[PDB]
Amino acid sequence: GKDRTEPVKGFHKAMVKTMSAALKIPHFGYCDEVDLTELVKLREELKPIAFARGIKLSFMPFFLKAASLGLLQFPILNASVDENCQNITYKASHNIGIAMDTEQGLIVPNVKNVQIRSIFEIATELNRLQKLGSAGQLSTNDLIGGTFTLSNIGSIGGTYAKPVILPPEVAIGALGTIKALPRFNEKGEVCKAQIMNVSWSADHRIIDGATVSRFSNLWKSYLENPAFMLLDLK
Amino acid sequence: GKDRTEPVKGFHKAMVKTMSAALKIPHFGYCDEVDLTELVKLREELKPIAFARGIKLSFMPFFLKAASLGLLQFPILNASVDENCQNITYKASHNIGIAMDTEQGLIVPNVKNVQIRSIFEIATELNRLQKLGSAGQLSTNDLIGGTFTLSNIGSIGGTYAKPVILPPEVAIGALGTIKALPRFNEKGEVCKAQIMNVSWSADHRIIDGATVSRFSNLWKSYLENPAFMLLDLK
Amino acid sequence: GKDRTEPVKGFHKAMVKTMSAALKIPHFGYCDEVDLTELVKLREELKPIAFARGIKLSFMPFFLKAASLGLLQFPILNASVDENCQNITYKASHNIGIAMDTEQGLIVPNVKNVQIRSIFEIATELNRLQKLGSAGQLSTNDLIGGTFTLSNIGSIGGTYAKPVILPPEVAIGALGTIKALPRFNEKGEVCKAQIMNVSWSADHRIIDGATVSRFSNLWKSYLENPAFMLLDLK
Amino acid sequence: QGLIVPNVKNVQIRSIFEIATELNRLQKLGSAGQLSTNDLIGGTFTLSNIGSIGGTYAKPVILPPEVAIGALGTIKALPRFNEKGEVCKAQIMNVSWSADHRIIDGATVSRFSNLWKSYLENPAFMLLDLK
Ligand SMILES: CC(C)(COP(=O)(O)OP(=O)(O)OC[C@H]1O[C@@H](n2cnc3c(N)ncnc32)[C@H](O)[C@@H]1OP(=O)(O)O)[C@@H](O)C(=O)NCCC(=O)NCCSO
Ligand SMILES: [Cl-]
Ligand SMILES: [Cl-]
Ligand SMILES: [Cl-]
Ligand SMILES: [Cl-]
Repeated sequence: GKDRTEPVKGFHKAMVKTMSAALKIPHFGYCDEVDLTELVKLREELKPIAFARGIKLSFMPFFLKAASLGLLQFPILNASVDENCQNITYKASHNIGIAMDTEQGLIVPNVKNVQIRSIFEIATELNRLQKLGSAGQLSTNDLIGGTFTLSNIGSIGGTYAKPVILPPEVAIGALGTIKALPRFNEKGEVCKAQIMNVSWSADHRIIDGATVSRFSNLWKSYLENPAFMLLDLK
Repeated sequence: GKDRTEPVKGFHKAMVKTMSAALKIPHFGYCDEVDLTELVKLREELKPIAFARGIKLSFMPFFLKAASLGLLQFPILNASVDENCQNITYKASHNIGIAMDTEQGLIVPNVKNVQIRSIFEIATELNRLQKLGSAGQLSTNDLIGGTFTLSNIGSIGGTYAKPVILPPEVAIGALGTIKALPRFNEKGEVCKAQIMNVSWSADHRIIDGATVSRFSNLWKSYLENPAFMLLDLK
Repeated sequence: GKDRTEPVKGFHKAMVKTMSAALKIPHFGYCDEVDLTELVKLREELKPIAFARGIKLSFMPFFLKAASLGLLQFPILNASVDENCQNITYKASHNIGIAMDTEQGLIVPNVKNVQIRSIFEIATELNRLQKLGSAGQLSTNDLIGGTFTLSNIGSIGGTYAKPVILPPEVAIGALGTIKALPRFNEKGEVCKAQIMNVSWSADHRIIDGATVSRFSNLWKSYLENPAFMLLDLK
Repeated sequence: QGLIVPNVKNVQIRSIFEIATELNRLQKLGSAGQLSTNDLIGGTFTLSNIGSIGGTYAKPVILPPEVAIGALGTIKALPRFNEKGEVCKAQIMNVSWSADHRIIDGATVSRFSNLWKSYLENPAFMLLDLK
């Protein structure tokens, strides 16, 4: 009915600072679609094992394990850059951020050392972070040390996106809604395919188009063909 | 023929100033597709009535009314921030800008108080703004006071886009070309769907992903299910 | 399993500088899908004439010639602006850059004077630039004078992208992976269509949405209907 | 107690949803015998939903000093032709208007009924002008 001016205060002040700092990063965008038909089936077969263990298993633990496997081949995506992009710190831990918005705005807790965790341990840790997130009881150690982020915008809606990189990280992916679409198979028959879009932003001062693209193709081959993941897990 | 250097002058200076000011806004992109099969059919039913009343009825009056209804639920999308983004002004009037290009460049008049205007009054005012716009006759009061912008790039071409936010607004949507695509219905049969893409940009210092995504899903439910709009209009 | 700090040095310094200068450009993005079914067929028929002449003929020569044709109608897209964007230099030569990542190296050699070259001459020069490109032997003259850029990300992967404009240029296009998708023909029958995505970025200080979109529609008509190119070539 | 005719105030500035809200409120009070004076007075036009129980057509009695009343019959599925000429399931409802013919002529009641019916047969017609 009438205009109203309000302070930006509290835990809101941090998104202002974080996003302002991201203006120093020249964002390159690269996007793709990934055929999740096989993963959808896989997850349905694994759901009762996870539920029998008291864990909810979404698609995120798969996306995270695949990003970790890709980041081992393209370690420059799990790196940080200094004040005027003069030196690159290759970071060994894959502490991968889960962007969540609470009844308080943006919170980005991370799963620590994804590289040494099984898909099941990741699911476990995701459930612990969601439980604390929704309670507003995430601790400092859950929030610091992030090295890469994924934003599952599709748990709510969307296709493509242009996510903003979280300084001092150099990359972020946004995942869209998994949707059944008509797609051709090998024999050229119109089939039901479970398609998801992915939108990557990368700091183009240090990350070139080919690196993000090859990383993305690798992440994508692991999800399209989850058996590729098996080959090198211990 | 040979290189020719040339002053940017007169009205062309304003887009330079406007777009350069937009560099201060950390843009977040969120996109989606909307199924407009039912709206396309509905617009065909209404076309003859609007025509009898001397109005061209396009899709815009629908997009605008659905945007207004969505903004009632997500009022922070119809708001401004100050230089530092220290304070937010929630703006009560939905003065929704219509980006148009003329030979002197970018011109964004707005429809005042969309929230108390019907789809037919919105179409009338759009028609008035287009005529004036093309004749170079927009008033100062047609141009000032905008609180939110839509850009129908799809009147010319395109699917997705990354629109630039117009300070001091915090969000803008770009609408792509409505195109027929093969999509599944609930029976799981390949049907002819009229699909349109939407691309929202939002000032990420104060707007998080969930807000823009929930707003978008609401706008989109009103357009996919126009019955939804009827429930709360008077 | 330890972090490692490493200087950015050598030809890695140049991408930092270029991409940081690009932060001063307010990027507008505009995207589309192009139906390349006829072109895929056309290239297949020319491929054997190309081989006989000792030339590999990809899609890029077609993309390059159609861009040069559109740039003739929309010369503002082949222009540069100054520091504070007070003067436009319309550049006569179409020196179209081909963004390449080597092992080096974001490197962007260009095809000089595309406006006076046949598709086969463009393919010849592309082959030369690819040969020297992969040997790290591209010369200074191959690298300078660029006026517009295309980035074939789809040689590796992708659908849409957000490419970064290369100062002092005002536009860049990124081309996604050509992929067969079910699409309707005029009869409303589900056909196999070779679809490619294009993502344009343009300096919205001097380039409006209508210009990039009409240019894109023109480029796209030339590729969807390659007969249109025949009419006006000499 | 027999006949009770509360009314919804100023329908012209109310949404379908606010009208539903007021109907529920009036139904609830009506059935507790708790309708207020204000609920009961000021009526300008009346509808009687006979079809909540049964019926097709009816002859409703106008309520002085109003000039018109409509009675709504039971909605039911009847075989009807589409525009192709195929036999379709159609949900058919009858409406019966009574109007004071000293001042309301037949063209007025018919034209009003045709407009009322257009809005219900084609609901998007309501979308056009609601705010
Ligand atoms: C915290 C979290 C990432 C966790 O996501 P998650 O691990 O998928 O868990 P969830 O939300 O409980 O998922 C529940 C259901 O949604 C489904 N789902 C999740 N992501 C999906 C996607 N991209 N597409 C389709 N379905 C999805 C899951 O399959 C699950 O389905 P069932 O209940 O049928 O098994 C998510 O809830 C969230 O907050 N994401 C929002 C991202 C965001 O807000 N980013 C904005 C950008 S800037 O502020
Ligand atoms: Cl940028
Ligand atoms: Cl940004
Ligand atoms: Cl910008
Ligand atoms: Cl598609």
